[PDB]
Amino acid sequence: SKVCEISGKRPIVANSIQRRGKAKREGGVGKKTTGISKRRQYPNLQKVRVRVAGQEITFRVAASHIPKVYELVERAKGLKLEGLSPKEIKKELLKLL
Amino acid sequence: MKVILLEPLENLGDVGQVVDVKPGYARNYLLPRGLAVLATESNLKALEARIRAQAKRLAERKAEAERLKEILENLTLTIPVRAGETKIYGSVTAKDIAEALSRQHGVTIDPKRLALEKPIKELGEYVLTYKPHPEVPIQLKVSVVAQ
RNA sequence: AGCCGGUAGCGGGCGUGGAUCCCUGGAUGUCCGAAUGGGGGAACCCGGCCGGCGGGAACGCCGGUCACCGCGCGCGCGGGGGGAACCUGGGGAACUGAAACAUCUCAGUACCCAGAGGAGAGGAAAGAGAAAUCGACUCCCUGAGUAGCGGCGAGCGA
RNA sequence: UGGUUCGUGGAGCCAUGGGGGAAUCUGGGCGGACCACCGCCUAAGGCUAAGUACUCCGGGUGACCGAUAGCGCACCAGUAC
RNA sequence: GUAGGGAAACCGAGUCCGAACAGGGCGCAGCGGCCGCAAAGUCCGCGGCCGUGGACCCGAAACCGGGCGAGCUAGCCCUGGCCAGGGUGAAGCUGGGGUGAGACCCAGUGGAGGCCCGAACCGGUGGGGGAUGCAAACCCCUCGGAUGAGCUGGGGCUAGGAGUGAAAAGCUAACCGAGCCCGGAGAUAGCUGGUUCUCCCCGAAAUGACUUUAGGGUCAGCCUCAGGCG
RNA sequence: CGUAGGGUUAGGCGGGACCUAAGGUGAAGCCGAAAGGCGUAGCCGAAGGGCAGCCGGUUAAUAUUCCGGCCCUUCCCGCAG
RNA sequence: UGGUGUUGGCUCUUGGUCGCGCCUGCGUAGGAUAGGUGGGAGCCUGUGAACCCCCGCCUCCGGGUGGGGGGGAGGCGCCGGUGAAAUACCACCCUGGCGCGGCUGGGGGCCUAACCCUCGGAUGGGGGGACAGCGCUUGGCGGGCAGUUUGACUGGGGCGGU
RNA sequence: GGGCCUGACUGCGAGGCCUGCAAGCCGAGCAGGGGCGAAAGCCGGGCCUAGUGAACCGGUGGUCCCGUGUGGAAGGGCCAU
Ligand SMILES: [Mg+2]
Ligand SMILES: [Mg+2]
Ligand SMILES: [Mg+2]
Ligand SMILES: [Mg+2]
Ligand SMILES: [Mg+2]
Ligand SMILES: [Mg+2]
Ligand SMILES: [Mg+2]
Ligand SMILES: [Mg+2]
Ligand SMILES: [Mg+2]
Ligand SMILES: [Mg+2]
Ligand SMILES: [Mg+2]
Ligand SMILES: [Mg+2]
Ligand SMILES: [Mg+2]
Ligand SMILES: [Mg+2]
Ligand SMILES: [Mg+2]
Ligand SMILES: [Mg+2]
Ligand SMILES: [Mg+2]
Ligand SMILES: [Mg+2]
Ligand SMILES: [Mg+2]
Ligand SMILES: [Mg+2]
Ligand SMILES: [Mg+2]
Ligand SMILES: [Mg+2]
Ligand SMILES: [Mg+2]
Ligand SMILES: [Mg+2]
Ligand SMILES: [Mg+2]
Ligand SMILES: [Mg+2]
Ligand SMILES: [Mg+2]
Ligand SMILES: [Mg+2]
Ligand SMILES: [Mg+2]
Ligand SMILES: [Mg+2]
Ligand SMILES: [Mg+2]
Ligand SMILES: [Mg+2]
Ligand SMILES: [Mg+2]
Ligand SMILES: [Mg+2]
Ligand SMILES: [Mg+2]
Ligand SMILES: [Mg+2]
Ligand SMILES: [Mg+2]
Ligand SMILES: [Mg+2]
Ligand SMILES: [Mg+2]
Ligand SMILES: [Mg+2]
Ligand SMILES: [Mg+2]
Ligand SMILES: [Mg+2]
Ligand SMILES: [Mg+2]
Ligand SMILES: [Mg+2]
Ligand SMILES: [Mg+2]
Ligand SMILES: [Mg+2]
Ligand SMILES: [Mg+2]
Ligand SMILES: [Mg+2]
Ligand SMILES: [Mg+2]
Ligand SMILES: [Mg+2]
Ligand SMILES: [Mg+2]
Ligand SMILES: [Mg+2]
Ligand SMILES: [Mg+2]
Ligand SMILES: [Mg+2]
Ligand SMILES: [Mg+2]
Ligand SMILES: [Mg+2]
Ligand SMILES: [Mg+2]
Ligand SMILES: [Mg+2]
Ligand SMILES: [Mg+2]
Ligand SMILES: [Mg+2]
Ligand SMILES: [Mg+2]
Ligand SMILES: [Mg+2]
Ligand SMILES: [Mg+2]
Ligand SMILES: [Mg+2]
Ligand SMILES: [Mg+2]
Ligand SMILES: [Mg+2]
Ligand SMILES: [Mg+2]
Ligand SMILES: [Mg+2]
Ligand SMILES: [Mg+2]
Ligand SMILES: [Mg+2]
Ligand SMILES: [Mg+2]
Ligand SMILES: [Mg+2]
Ligand SMILES: [Mg+2]
Ligand SMILES: [Mg+2]
Ligand SMILES: [Mg+2]
Ligand SMILES: [Mg+2]
Ligand SMILES: [Mg+2]
Ligand SMILES: [Mg+2]
Ligand SMILES: [Mg+2]
Ligand SMILES: [Mg+2]
Ligand SMILES: [Mg+2]
Ligand SMILES: [Mg+2]
Ligand SMILES: [Mg+2]
Ligand SMILES: [Mg+2]
Ligand SMILES: [Mg+2]
Ligand SMILES: [Mg+2]
Ligand SMILES: [Mg+2]
Ligand SMILES: [Mg+2]
Ligand SMILES: [Mg+2]
Ligand SMILES: [Mg+2]
Ligand SMILES: [Mg+2]
Ligand SMILES: [Mg+2]
Ligand SMILES: [Mg+2]
Ligand SMILES: [Mg+2]
Ligand SMILES: [Mg+2]
Ligand SMILES: [Mg+2]
Ligand SMILES: [Mg+2]
Ligand SMILES: [Mg+2]
Ligand SMILES: [Mg+2]
Ligand SMILES: [Mg+2]
Ligand SMILES: [Mg+2]
Ligand SMILES: [Mg+2]
Ligand SMILES: [Mg+2]
Ligand SMILES: [Mg+2]
Ligand SMILES: [Mg+2]
Ligand SMILES: [Mg+2]
Ligand SMILES: [Mg+2]
Ligand SMILES: [Mg+2]
Ligand SMILES: [Mg+2]
Ligand SMILES: [Mg+2]
Ligand SMILES: [Mg+2]
Ligand SMILES: [Mg+2]
Ligand SMILES: [Mg+2]
Ligand SMILES: [Mg+2]
Ligand SMILES: [Mg+2]
Ligand SMILES: [Mg+2]
Ligand SMILES: [Mg+2]
Ligand SMILES: [Mg+2]
Ligand SMILES: [Mg+2]
Ligand SMILES: [Mg+2]
Ligand SMILES: [Mg+2]
Ligand SMILES: [Mg+2]
Ligand SMILES: [Mg+2]
Ligand SMILES: [Mg+2]
Ligand SMILES: [Mg+2]
Ligand SMILES: [Mg+2]
Ligand SMILES: [Mg+2]
Ligand SMILES: [Mg+2]
Ligand SMILES: [Mg+2]
Ligand SMILES: [Mg+2]
Ligand SMILES: [Mg+2]
Ligand SMILES: [Mg+2]
Ligand SMILES: [Mg+2]
Ligand SMILES: [Mg+2]
Ligand SMILES: [Mg+2]
Ligand SMILES: [Mg+2]
Ligand SMILES: [Mg+2]
Ligand SMILES: [Mg+2]
Ligand SMILES: [Mg+2]
Ligand SMILES: [Mg+2]
Ligand SMILES: [Mg+2]
Ligand SMILES: [Mg+2]
Ligand SMILES: [Mg+2]
Ligand SMILES: [Mg+2]
Ligand SMILES: [Mg+2]
Ligand SMILES: [Mg+2]
Ligand SMILES: [Mg+2]
Ligand SMILES: [Mg+2]
Ligand SMILES: [Mg+2]
Ligand SMILES: [Mg+2]
Ligand SMILES: [Mg+2]
Ligand SMILES: [Mg+2]
Ligand SMILES: [Mg+2]
Ligand SMILES: [Mg+2]
Ligand SMILES: [Mg+2]
Ligand SMILES: [Mg+2]
Ligand SMILES: [Mg+2]
Ligand SMILES: [Mg+2]
Ligand SMILES: [Mg+2]
Ligand SMILES: [Mg+2]
Ligand SMILES: [Mg+2]
Ligand SMILES: [Mg+2]
Ligand SMILES: [Mg+2]
Ligand SMILES: [Mg+2]
Ligand SMILES: [Mg+2]
Ligand SMILES: [Mg+2]
Ligand SMILES: [Mg+2]
Ligand SMILES: [Mg+2]
Ligand SMILES: [Mg+2]
Ligand SMILES: [Mg+2]
Ligand SMILES: [Mg+2]
Ligand SMILES: [Mg+2]
Ligand SMILES: [Mg+2]
Ligand SMILES: [Mg+2]
Ligand SMILES: [Mg+2]
Ligand SMILES: [Mg+2]
Ligand SMILES: [Mg+2]
Ligand SMILES: [Mg+2]
Ligand SMILES: [Mg+2]
Ligand SMILES: [Mg+2]
Ligand SMILES: [Mg+2]
Ligand SMILES: [Mg+2]
Ligand SMILES: [Mg+2]
Ligand SMILES: [Mg+2]
Ligand SMILES: [Mg+2]
Ligand SMILES: [Mg+2]
Ligand SMILES: [Mg+2]
Ligand SMILES: [Mg+2]
Ligand SMILES: [Mg+2]
Ligand SMILES: [Mg+2]
Ligand SMILES: [Mg+2]
Ligand SMILES: [Mg+2]
Ligand SMILES: [Mg+2]
Ligand SMILES: [Mg+2]
Ligand SMILES: [Mg+2]
Ligand SMILES: [Mg+2]
Ligand SMILES: [Mg+2]
Ligand SMILES: [Mg+2]
Ligand SMILES: [Mg+2]
Ligand SMILES: [Mg+2]
Ligand SMILES: [Mg+2]
Ligand SMILES: [Mg+2]
Ligand SMILES: [Mg+2]
Ligand SMILES: [Mg+2]
Ligand SMILES: [Mg+2]
Ligand SMILES: [Mg+2]
Ligand SMILES: [Mg+2]
Ligand SMILES: [Mg+2]
Ligand SMILES: [Mg+2]
Ligand SMILES: [Mg+2]
Repeated sequence: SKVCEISGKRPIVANSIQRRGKAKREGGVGKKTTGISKRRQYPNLQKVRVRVAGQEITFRVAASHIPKVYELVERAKGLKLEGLSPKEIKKELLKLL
Repeated sequence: MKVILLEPLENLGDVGQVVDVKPGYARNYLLPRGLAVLATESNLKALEARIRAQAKRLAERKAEAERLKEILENLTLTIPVRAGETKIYGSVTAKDIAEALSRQHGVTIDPKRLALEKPIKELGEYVLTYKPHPEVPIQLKVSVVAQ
């Protein structure tokens, strides 16, 4: 539940459609919708913890962009990052996007 | 997932080698423990440049020596020693052979590199191997003579 | 050429040396309010630092300064709040209609939220769609209640 | 799942929450399932006047009202209550 | 509008069904003396009626959105306060008795308790009165509790399909089987009501069929107008 | 009740420049489409804690406030120990 | 609640499979047990024959194959017996089975480092542990809640009847 | 009661019955290809009047009508059920 710090993936609203009956393509009379109600589809958010500049940075990121966190860590090497706060490291890291 | 090993690793692979592991393994064990790194294009480049740079300085030593096969192997080091008949009073050491080899014939050598178990104590014609690099073993012909 | 607002009166003044009045710029602008030193039951209360007043150390007053967040190497810049409709975006009903009702309708409307701005949005083809064609987007007319969509119902509608 | 006229339909297109997951022009998307042929177009970065909407505000004009009308208010009204 | 027929391909004064040159469906054809006149059709105005809109006006009970409310009331939380006087007399304790030791018994002391009587205080049993009240729940008489699951001040928290409830669908600001305000909104109302000047001509129906229909509709019958026929 | 004029005097009463209670708010931190919801510290929050004034006189109207008498608190500075 | 992501390491046991080593096939008939279709008219042997004894392994009870040791210059085909197809020898592939391996599905154990909990101490310790949680998806239970439906005629309506 | 047969026709259909609609009903005749009869002729189910169900959605056989740039295909139409 919430937002990928990397991809920006947010929760979206989707309908949940309940149907009944036999498809036409299978020779049935056709499908009848017996309900539509809203629901949400959440991003698959997980925690990735990483050490960068001897500090522990953690990201909330959709599983699809789990590799993008480590790629950020790589691009981090060219950076003067030590001495900074982990809030500060993450900001620099994020800025690399 | 492709990672580059940073160490030899029991039934996985050898240092510098590019292997395929489950992402879990790589992310939560291999990478954090410094044992490997992602086979990114950017650090695949680097491994290649290391393979390249090591292979330069190695084949460059297998040439610094082979060239020193050419200076020696084409001469005799002649050592006059005070001696009587065949047995020498003092002796010729490797430390001597070297300090000899510099004075005449010019070439500087490392005594310790030369394969001479105990100091030579007799006159005659000696063939002594140098080994300035393994695989590149040199033949030093040394004439120890009287007066 | 009168004038000291509505507003006359008492009691006093000003104006051809150009008043009142009108327009523009500027100065002053208690306290509250985003309200931002801190607190708080808005318009009250209580502080730190620098400077000043008083006899002034206690006490009090005056001037300056002190919130938080973001971006950039403590300092700079910026943000915050408002605005009748309009606009985009994120959410999003029901009565009702279907002469009952569930899909459908009402309607992506009402409404909440965020954001902009004098507009906003969109915009320079990974388009259209049959022409060997056109040539960003927006807006009006038309195409057309067509094509279609539809418990092929009610209706919806490029 | 949404968007489109398209309510699962022969359902393409545009968008994307989940999973898998490429290539760099001999690459790719599209022309309504799919295939071939023939064409069109170049995704995954950004900006961009004008023509358009509105009316708190100023002005002009009414086969508009004329104090029970016309704004709730012609008046000290978003007041008294 | 000038061509229709056909699901369509398509043909075309025809075309569709069909083997059909059959049969049928649906279609095709002005006046006067080249002149004028009329006309298909179409445009605009006007009027009647229809569709879509709130669509003749007024009226629900309700539904939904967003807010406002626990200064009333209900529960809980924090901190305070209050409960005259009187009565009964638990445990314990002390002493006496008892016994092997005891249980236990008696006396005194003691002062317990959703104990008793009864003010304040909190209630509200029965009756009478009030009934355009003194009062939108009052008054008098009577009556319940009154150290407790007691009462009460101040400061707080919990709310709308939600709270709260020693439970009555009670209470949540004098009407709660789903609060109030504003909005959707002119909801909908096949129901009730109302529908405004004058004269003149005509003049019904209350049946049939069908109808989640029966006090509502569609068609038909019956009224009226215009044109034609005669 | 209409018009006017007067009238409320504090270091010691009450509250503030003191404390904390429920609760509220809230660095850190957590969460949530937006709005927003939480949250140890801290801060706010009193009719609880803390804190120095009694008796009399006076006005048309104020008085532990003015006056009189007798007492007291804190802060600043100084002197002495 | 299945699948899948987050989600990893080692092992055992089973199942799928491919890659090898392999072994394996018993009708009339034909010596003996003939799996196919070709290459095939010759092969083998100090890389020690005819044959003698002991073990393994399937065992159509006749053997087949795998080993150990003597003997240590011998044996089987082609012909022909021969049947549907025939013999030595090399392949390409089956029936079934075995052991190595890859690649995997299912179970069991263990591990730690994801993830969760916890510890005055926190780049760490301890505990749970790839489970749980959480994402997407599958089917189910579901008046806890929501939206509704619940006919007409009728000597009132209901009940009955229609 | 018996013999032969499948007219328990295909393409139509003048004209009517009934009737608010939609339905329902009767039907001579012509053409195609048949059955029975020597022939006249009869036969488009049953002496008759009940034995039934509009449209929507879908199934199956046929047709080869449409086919989203084009050829196919998907899917539909049409006839029958
Ligand atoms: Mg679903
Ligand atoms: Mg289907
Ligand atoms: Mg089909
Ligand atoms: Mg459907
Ligand atoms: Mg992780
Ligand atoms: Mg994905
Ligand atoms: Mg993935
Ligand atoms: Mg004045
Ligand atoms: Mg005067
Ligand atoms: Mg004057
Ligand atoms: Mg001038
Ligand atoms: Mg000015
Ligand atoms: Mg001032
Ligand atoms: Mg201010
Ligand atoms: Mg302030
Ligand atoms: Mg503040
Ligand atoms: Mg100062
Ligand atoms: Mg002074
Ligand atoms: Mg001073
Ligand atoms: Mg002063
Ligand atoms: Mg100041
Ligand atoms: Mg200041
Ligand atoms: Mg803002
Ligand atoms: Mg703004
Ligand atoms: Mg929107
Ligand atoms: Mg948003
Ligand atoms: Mg939306
Ligand atoms: Mg919106
Ligand atoms: Mg809702
Ligand atoms: Mg509805
Ligand atoms: Mg409505
Ligand atoms: Mg309607
Ligand atoms: Mg309805
Ligand atoms: Mg209705
Ligand atoms: Mg109803
Ligand atoms: Mg409805
Ligand atoms: Mg409507
Ligand atoms: Mg809609
Ligand atoms: Mg609006
Ligand atoms: Mg704004
Ligand atoms: Mg403009
Ligand atoms: Mg613009
Ligand atoms: Mg713009
Ligand atoms: Mg471009
Ligand atoms: Mg047209
Ligand atoms: Mg239809
Ligand atoms: Mg719509
Ligand atoms: Mg999709
Ligand atoms: Mg849709
Ligand atoms: Mg369809
Ligand atoms: Mg589609
Ligand atoms: Mg996606
Ligand atoms: Mg190309
Ligand atoms: Mg390609
Ligand atoms: Mg695409
Ligand atoms: Mg595509
Ligand atoms: Mg395509
Ligand atoms: Mg295209
Ligand atoms: Mg294109
Ligand atoms: Mg833009
Ligand atoms: Mg311009
Ligand atoms: Mg514009
Ligand atoms: Mg304008
Ligand atoms: Mg104006
Ligand atoms: Mg006038
Ligand atoms: Mg008036
Ligand atoms: Mg008025
Ligand atoms: Mg008047
Ligand atoms: Mg006005
Ligand atoms: Mg008025
Ligand atoms: Mg007034
Ligand atoms: Mg005809
Ligand atoms: Mg005709
Ligand atoms: Mg005309
Ligand atoms: Mg009409
Ligand atoms: Mg309307
Ligand atoms: Mg109307
Ligand atoms: Mg009307
Ligand atoms: Mg109404
Ligand atoms: Mg109600
Ligand atoms: Mg309801
Ligand atoms: Mg409801
Ligand atoms: Mg509401
Ligand atoms: Mg609400
Ligand atoms: Mg209360
Ligand atoms: Mg209360
Ligand atoms: Mg207390
Ligand atoms: Mg209390
Ligand atoms: Mg009491
Ligand atoms: Mg007592
Ligand atoms: Mg008592
Ligand atoms: Mg005692
Ligand atoms: Mg005793
Ligand atoms: Mg006693
Ligand atoms: Mg007592
Ligand atoms: Mg006593
Ligand atoms: Mg009692
Ligand atoms: Mg009692
Ligand atoms: Mg009394
Ligand atoms: Mg009292
Ligand atoms: Mg009571
Ligand atoms: Mg009573
Ligand atoms: Mg009585
Ligand atoms: Mg009474
Ligand atoms: Mg009474
Ligand atoms: Mg009475
Ligand atoms: Mg009463
Ligand atoms: Mg009484
Ligand atoms: Mg009594
Ligand atoms: Mg009493
Ligand atoms: Mg009693
Ligand atoms: Mg009691
Ligand atoms: Mg009592
Ligand atoms: Mg008592
Ligand atoms: Mg009691
Ligand atoms: Mg108590
Ligand atoms: Mg209380
Ligand atoms: Mg209170
Ligand atoms: Mg209270
Ligand atoms: Mg509560
Ligand atoms: Mg509440
Ligand atoms: Mg509320
Ligand atoms: Mg409610
Ligand atoms: Mg309910
Ligand atoms: Mg409700
Ligand atoms: Mg409830
Ligand atoms: Mg109670
Ligand atoms: Mg009841
Ligand atoms: Mg109220
Ligand atoms: Mg009430
Ligand atoms: Mg209700
Ligand atoms: Mg109420
Ligand atoms: Mg409102
Ligand atoms: Mg509406
Ligand atoms: Mg309306
Ligand atoms: Mg209704
Ligand atoms: Mg009227
Ligand atoms: Mg008459
Ligand atoms: Mg009748
Ligand atoms: Mg009738
Ligand atoms: Mg009938
Ligand atoms: Mg009918
Ligand atoms: Mg009715
Ligand atoms: Mg009629
Ligand atoms: Mg008549
Ligand atoms: Mg006439
Ligand atoms: Mg007075
Ligand atoms: Mg004093
Ligand atoms: Mg005090
Ligand atoms: Mg101070
Ligand atoms: Mg305070
Ligand atoms: Mg405090
Ligand atoms: Mg909060
Ligand atoms: Mg707290
Ligand atoms: Mg403080
Ligand atoms: Mg206090
Ligand atoms: Mg106190
Ligand atoms: Mg004080
Ligand atoms: Mg005193
Ligand atoms: Mg007084
Ligand atoms: Mg006074
Ligand atoms: Mg005094
Ligand atoms: Mg001193
Ligand atoms: Mg599930
Ligand atoms: Mg898993
Ligand atoms: Mg374990
Ligand atoms: Mg462990
Ligand atoms: Mg662990
Ligand atoms: Mg364990
Ligand atoms: Mg799991
Ligand atoms: Mg999570
Ligand atoms: Mg699934
Ligand atoms: Mg499900
Ligand atoms: Mg229900
Ligand atoms: Mg159920
Ligand atoms: Mg409804
Ligand atoms: Mg029902
Ligand atoms: Mg029903
Ligand atoms: Mg009901
Ligand atoms: Mg029903
Ligand atoms: Mg009835
Ligand atoms: Mg009856
Ligand atoms: Mg009746
Ligand atoms: Mg009757
Ligand atoms: Mg009767
Ligand atoms: Mg009757
Ligand atoms: Mg019945
Ligand atoms: Mg009957
Ligand atoms: Mg015959
Ligand atoms: Mg006829
Ligand atoms: Mg008829
Ligand atoms: Mg015949
Ligand atoms: Mg014939
Ligand atoms: Mg014959
Ligand atoms: Mg006939
Ligand atoms: Mg019969
Ligand atoms: Mg019959
Ligand atoms: Mg239908
Ligand atoms: Mg129907
Ligand atoms: Mg159909
Ligand atoms: Mg095509
Ligand atoms: Mg064709
Ligand atoms: Mg196409
Ligand atoms: Mg082809
Ligand atoms: Mg074709
Ligand atoms: Mg074909
Ligand atoms: Mg077909
Ligand atoms: Mg077909
Ligand atoms: Mg048909
Ligand atoms: Mg036919």
